[PDB]
Amino acid sequence: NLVAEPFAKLEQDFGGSIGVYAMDTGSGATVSYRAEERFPLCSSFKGFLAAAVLARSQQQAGLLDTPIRYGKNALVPWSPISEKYLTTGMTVAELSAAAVQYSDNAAANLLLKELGGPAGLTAFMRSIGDTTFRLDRWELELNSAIPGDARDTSSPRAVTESLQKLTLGSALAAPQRQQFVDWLKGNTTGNHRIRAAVPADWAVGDKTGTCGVYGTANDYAVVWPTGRAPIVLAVYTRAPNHSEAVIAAAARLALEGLG
Ligand SMILES: O=C(O)C[C@@H]1CC[C@H](NC(=O)Cc2cccs2)B(O)O1
Ligand SMILES: [Li+]
Ligand code: NA
Ligand code: NA
Repeated sequence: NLVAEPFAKLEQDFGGSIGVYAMDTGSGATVSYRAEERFPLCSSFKGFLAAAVLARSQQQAGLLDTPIRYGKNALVPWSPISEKYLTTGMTVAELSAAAVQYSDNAAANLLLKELGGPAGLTAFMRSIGDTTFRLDRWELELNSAIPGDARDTSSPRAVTESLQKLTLGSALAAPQRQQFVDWLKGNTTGNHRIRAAVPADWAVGDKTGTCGVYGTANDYAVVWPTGRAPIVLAVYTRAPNHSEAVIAAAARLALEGLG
């Protein structure tokens, strides 16, 4: 009751639903609020998309430097990086950086095609032990965030657990893990979310998502505090059936409550 209460109040003022899961990888302590409920992934799937690309780079030499030629037909709104390199194309690594750090939509669709679609990414997440994640559609359709629709959703706990496995754990080898960590560390889209909740001399890598309904948005992150083990956490919202401030505030409560 007591730990739930500040989250329940934040949710009440916000008007919709919030879900939080945070793990201290040193002590094993956790903070949980609606952590097993489903929320739309929105663009936050693009982080796991990059990790799946990296997994394939353990088995296919040269994958990351492979150029992908694409034309104008592959572009969709919010593709700031892939619209600039239309003449030269981009490599798999370049598309992955663009998808993680700018949430580039065309880059995300191109990488999904490479992995065999939403079904292929979902299969990768199953292979690391995530039985909750599901991606069903492409950009932009996956952003619809229809209340009660399980398509293109996961839970805060499953997101955090998979993020931990892929950045700190055993689901990727060190060179791939370090590349994923570096892409998350350089993200440009998260400066009002979990990053707004952390002390300044701590380091953060994160991936955001923002869906097609105001009030449906999210962020997950690995946080490296000074002098203690990393923290992994995820904060997701669903519009009532503003968002950035709520995500930051929930992240603050998590870091403050966490053992
Ligand atoms: O990383 C996110 O926080 C931003 C990212 C943008 C692409 C995807 N969103 C859409 O295309 C609609 C949009 C909302 C806000 C800007 S564009 B996504 O779900 O989220
Ligand atoms: Li600072
Ligand atoms: Na965890
Ligand atoms: Na790993």
